[PDB]
Amino acid sequence: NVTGLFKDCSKIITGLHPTQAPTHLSVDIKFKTEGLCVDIPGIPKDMTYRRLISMMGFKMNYQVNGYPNMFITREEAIRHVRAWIGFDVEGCHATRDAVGTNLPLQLGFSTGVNLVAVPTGYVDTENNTEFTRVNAKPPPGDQFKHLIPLMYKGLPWNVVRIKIVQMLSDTLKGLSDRVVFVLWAHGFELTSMKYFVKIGPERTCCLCDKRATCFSTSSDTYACWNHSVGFDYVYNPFMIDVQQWGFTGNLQSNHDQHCQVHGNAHVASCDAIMTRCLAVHECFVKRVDWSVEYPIIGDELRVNSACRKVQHMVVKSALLADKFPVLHDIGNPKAIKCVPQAEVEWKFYDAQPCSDKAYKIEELFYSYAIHHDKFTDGVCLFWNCNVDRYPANAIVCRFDTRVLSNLNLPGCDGGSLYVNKHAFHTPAFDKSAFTNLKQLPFFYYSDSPCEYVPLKSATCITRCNLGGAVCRHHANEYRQYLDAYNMMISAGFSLWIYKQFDTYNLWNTFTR
Amino acid sequence: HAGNATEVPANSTVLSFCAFAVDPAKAYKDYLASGGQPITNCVKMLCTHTGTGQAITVTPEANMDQESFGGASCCLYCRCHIDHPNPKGFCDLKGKYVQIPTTCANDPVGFTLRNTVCTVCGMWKGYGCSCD
Ligand SMILES: [Zn+2]
Ligand SMILES: [Zn+2]
Ligand SMILES: [Zn+2]
Repeated sequence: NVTGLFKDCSKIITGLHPTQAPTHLSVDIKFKTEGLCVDIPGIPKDMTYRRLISMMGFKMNYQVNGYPNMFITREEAIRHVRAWIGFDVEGCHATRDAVGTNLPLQLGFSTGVNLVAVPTGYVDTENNTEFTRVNAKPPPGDQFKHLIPLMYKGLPWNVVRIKIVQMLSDTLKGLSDRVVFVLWAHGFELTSMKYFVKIGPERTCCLCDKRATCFSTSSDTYACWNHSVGFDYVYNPFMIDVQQWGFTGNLQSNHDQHCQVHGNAHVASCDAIMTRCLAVHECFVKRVDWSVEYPIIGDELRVNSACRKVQHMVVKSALLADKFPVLHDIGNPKAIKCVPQAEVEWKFYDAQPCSDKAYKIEELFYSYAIHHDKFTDGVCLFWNCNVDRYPANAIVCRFDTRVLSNLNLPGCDGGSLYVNKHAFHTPAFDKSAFTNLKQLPFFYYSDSPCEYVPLKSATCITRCNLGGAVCRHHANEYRQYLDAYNMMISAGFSLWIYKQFDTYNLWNTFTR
Repeated sequence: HAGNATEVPANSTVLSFCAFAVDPAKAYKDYLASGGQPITNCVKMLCTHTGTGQAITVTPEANMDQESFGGASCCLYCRCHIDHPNPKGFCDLKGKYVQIPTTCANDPVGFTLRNTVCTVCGMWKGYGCSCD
């Protein structure tokens, strides 16, 4: 039929002289005959005019050979969290000189940021199209009266777009090489992007080699997130419309079903935050996908080897110390033993029992409410398997969500998405889950064979420590373990263990 | 909602792409090479077809060989409601009529991007120039 894109919102009651008209449909009926237009010199062209043009109605379906597609699949959105940034814009209505289109007023991001803009819009004139201030008003309702003060204050689009580039740059420069705007109803937000997004074939950053994420109109050049300073436009963005996945009611509804922290003020950024929150829940709270792998953005390899070295020492030692008959490995989707050479019966449990070797894992979602009396025999292992209250007979490792890093991103409730290798949604650290446990003190244990300045320590439990044996081999191994242990402590991980754990059970293997 | 509309869902995609592009000219050309259909809904003139061959004229001046169009509608930058590359920035085709070879009048907008006007005779180089 006819589109809404570029709707002339002007209160003018005539047409646009065949010469000043941009389209056939915009020409005044006074020059239209038998399907064509005709130059009637007695009806002269307009010397001057100003017609507000609606920029609502963009459709970005293009499939052009060298150009990236702005909208992405749910798969890519997940593949590239980090890059996710929530985006919601509150507008205002065109009103005196024109009417029938919305202008950006408050731009909200899933950072805490709210940028207020001068209501500007696109005006077609007799010579060119001008980008200028447009008369506007906040939407009619009562819940929109908070936008009345914002019709004053605010600032120039000159600025607002630089601020956006800067804001995104700071947020994303150590996380991704792109940006993915996370949208609820993409219409108006895509319109707002016209005001600060340019697109084209992929490019790379001046100086750097990374992907260009920004563009300077000032001097036709491109930038990554680390060099984009003074750059005014976002260059190739990506975006995802969350509601299009398949949702019931409004944003407020679906979000609050899965979250009690992000309170909704009527302000733009809250809707942005909530939008992201919801998307995270539908991809990361809906349990872990181990086939999706994420790249190293920094110092992950050192944390992971520390985590395993410690995991091994602690579980190895507790099994020798208290001679448990059974080890209940809760939270292991694979069939991998952290102490593969132990005599104990090793049972595996998980909510996502990997299909490839499904037979070795009992499907289970642990709840204290349910299983508090079920795993009585032996010891339970919860190494980054975050539950409700933990059972007294347990060895536990839990990530403190409050620790900031490039790996720890915001998530549901009060928790977070720890994205090391693979993405792990971790529920907020709750002190009372460890009621039944003891915080695990530092120790080192080795029953291995033995071999500028040496050190003595009481925490080194080794056959060569009964008074002077800095045993060069196990001096090193101790000092390395010590570093690994401290790595993971300061990396945010917390260790707890059954109260009966006693290092004399370990010393006793040597006092004999 | 008010307003008196402007465009046809045909141009809706083509235009969104060039509006957002860094280089609209390049974008449009690439778009067409990628199989997209050229911008339509232009201002085509009912004309005697007896006028001077000149490209940019005050009133319609088509030949039997040409068609006459309402200049602004043949200008990519006017159709996208974006900035013009004229450093001063006033469109050279708005408020005038544009003469386009019937053989090339399939794509008015592209035709004006792709071609150039002779400063001496006022006719398109290659499409009606008597110099050289
Ligand atoms: Zn939330
Ligand atoms: Zn133009
Ligand atoms: Zn000539």
